[PDB]
Amino acid sequence: MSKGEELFTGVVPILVELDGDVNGHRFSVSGEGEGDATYGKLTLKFICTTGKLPVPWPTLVTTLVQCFSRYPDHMKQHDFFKSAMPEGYVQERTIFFKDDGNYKTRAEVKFEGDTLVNRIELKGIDFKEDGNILGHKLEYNYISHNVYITADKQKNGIKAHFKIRHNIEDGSVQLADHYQQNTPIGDGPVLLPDNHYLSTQSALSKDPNEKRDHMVLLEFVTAAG
Repeated sequence: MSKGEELFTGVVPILVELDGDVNGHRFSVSGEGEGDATYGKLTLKFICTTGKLPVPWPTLVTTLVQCFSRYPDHMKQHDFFKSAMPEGYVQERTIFFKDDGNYKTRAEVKFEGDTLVNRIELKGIDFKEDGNILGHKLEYNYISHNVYITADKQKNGIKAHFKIRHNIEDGSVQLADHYQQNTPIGDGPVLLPDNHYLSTQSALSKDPNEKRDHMVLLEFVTAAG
């Protein structure tokens, strides 16, 4: 039966590495944590190793491992993410921040031995020097959002579309429109997602005992519709 279903049987260790440049501002993120696909649970802590992070943490959330998503039995046949393992998959995205700049990301997610690794490249351009993102106007929070997993037969993978609302201090809201492509790293078999989706629920926090610019992240993700 199933592809790499057995790999996410228990608690998996996660390693995250991001290298990005936004409007010329270089920076690097490293994160360690663990995931429990059984419960769609993820616990991570990210550290900005290049000093102080230039953008807002919240804006990195989506970029910073859907294979940890909990799939209810009746819909396991659409688990594209777990089926690409251990080989992995490449996840690409364009994230447009309404009336602002956008992010371009390239990532590869795969197992390095028993560690699930997310290696990522990020590039930010057209950011208004005095807007929400660059002029840190975003609140340190997150909205339980949904992701519209839509197959893309041709790329042998999938395509996804969704948007994210970021709460602006003023009580308003900054929009982030995601466009994501996903192609399998191996040449192997993968499951093709019927038009489904993911109910997600994040929770960012701080570690008082942490002197470095960082973000604590707790999150549950489940597949529905």
